Amino acid sequence: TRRASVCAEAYNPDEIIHPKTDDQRNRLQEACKDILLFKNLDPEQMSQVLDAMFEKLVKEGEHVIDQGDDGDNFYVIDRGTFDIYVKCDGVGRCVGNYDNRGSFGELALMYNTPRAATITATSPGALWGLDRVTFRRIIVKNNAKKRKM
Amino acid sequence: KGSEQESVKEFLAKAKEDFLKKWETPSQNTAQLDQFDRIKTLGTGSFGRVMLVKHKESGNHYAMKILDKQKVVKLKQIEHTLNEKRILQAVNFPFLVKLEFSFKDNSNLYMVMEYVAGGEMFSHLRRIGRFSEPHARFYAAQIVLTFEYLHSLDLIYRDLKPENLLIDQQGYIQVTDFGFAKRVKGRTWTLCGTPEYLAPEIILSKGYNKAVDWWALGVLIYEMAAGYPPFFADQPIQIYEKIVSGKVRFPSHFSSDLKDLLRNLLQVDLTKRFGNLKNGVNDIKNHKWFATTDWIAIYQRKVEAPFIPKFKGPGDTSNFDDYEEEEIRVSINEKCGKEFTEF
Ligand SMILES: Nc1ncnc2c1ncn2[C@@H]1O[C@H](COP(=O)(O)OP(=O)(O)NP(=O)(O)O)[C@@H](O)[C@H]1O
Ligand SMILES: [Mn+2]
Ligand SMILES: [Mn+2]
Repeated sequence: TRRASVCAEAYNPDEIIHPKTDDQRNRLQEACKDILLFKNLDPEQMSQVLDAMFEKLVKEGEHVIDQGDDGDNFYVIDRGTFDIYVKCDGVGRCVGNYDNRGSFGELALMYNTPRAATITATSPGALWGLDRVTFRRIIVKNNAKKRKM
Repeated sequence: KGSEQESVKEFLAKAKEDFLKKWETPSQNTAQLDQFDRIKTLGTGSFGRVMLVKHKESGNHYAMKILDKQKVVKLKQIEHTLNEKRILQAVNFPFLVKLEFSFKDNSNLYMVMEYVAGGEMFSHLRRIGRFSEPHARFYAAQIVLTFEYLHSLDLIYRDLKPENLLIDQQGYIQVTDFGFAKRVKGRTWTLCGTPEYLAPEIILSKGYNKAVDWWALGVLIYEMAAGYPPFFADQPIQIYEKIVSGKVRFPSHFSSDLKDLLRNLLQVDLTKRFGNLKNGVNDIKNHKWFATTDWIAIYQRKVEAPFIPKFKGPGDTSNFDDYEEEEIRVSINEKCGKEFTEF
């Protein structure tokens, strides 16, 4: 099928701390170790990104993300159970259950695209979120200082 | 030798002068909606679609791209859209689609381009499966010359892909979709393009330059010769993971020269990537894969095209897929006027 273009928000640099315990930071870093955009960050960028991630407390039955909505946040599970279902041609189907661990919304860190699924908390829970724009500003501002050529 | 065939020094110098002059002096409302009969949709996009139209007075056919202003604002593409029109109206090259007219009304922005009836290279590539290396080389040479031209003007194209390359009646390429084209003298940062064609530096927000276009050419050549892109997966993240790794696998039928060219274009380290070294584009023009390329004949469009789309006459859209049609409605209230004044 023909491939559509993608485009994120512009930010020409050339032209934010959410307190966390040492334990919380370590667990969070360990959960993003396999995330593409994180694996490629320099140590200082990682530290700044981890500081920017905010806590998102959720109540049972609460919808973390609704399929089709605009996506601007990436989430990593800290605790709690979540359900994952996708509506296909009108047919709602469960695609699994989260159990206190996991991550989702990774693509939101690059550009906005409709959420591919709805994720609802099936019990009290907590997640760590990261805004795409906040993330980009951090990485770009830091990389803008690097000499090139 | 390849680079010694044609002398482009003074040509690029004059082309730059002409571009700068036109870039600073775009025309506004050089036509209006009621001067065209809308015939059929040739393709659709996020802001609207491109329709085949007939200029009522001259009878000539054109391709009109319609962009819904409110949608452009919502998707935060105001700057890109203004750049698209301002740059396209200022460039001139044998392989670039020509912008004939442009205008706007209460609801949309309109770019009337010359109609390229041959269809997207994408459709032909998907139907044929894969192009022979000579066939792929014919198209590649045209892109090489086009980027040499665009880059000399300090422009970056940013969306090279078969879907944006149209085949004209002589079988030559006509680059369309300047949606992401931008004047860049140092480096830029917007994450944009098409997934399969994004260079590693774009994906990772490292800041980038014209080298991303050369990377995209590597992706294009590979796709043309293999029938599929070098980095592919059913999900975007997986595509990006493969791109960043850069590990590429070549079909067994790829010639040694092709593989070498591709290893140099698909170089993850932009400082070692062909097109971005000391000799710039000459490294590509001089590569063994292009040894049999007559760059002059390509530019003058004298080489016999390995493939020519079928044509009946003006208005023929058989080379394009069918799309759901819809009447163009123009609001009675001006939408987003302030943001698009320059258009
Ligand atoms: N001058 C032209 N002549 C004929 N067909 C054209 C012309 N320009 C564009 N098209 C067709 O219309 C389609 C849409 O135009 P395009 O400029 O690529 O839309 P877009 O919204 O920018 N697409 P994209 O950003 O890649 O997702 C193209 O893929 C071609 O099939
Ligand atoms: Mn396009
Ligand atoms: Mn586009």
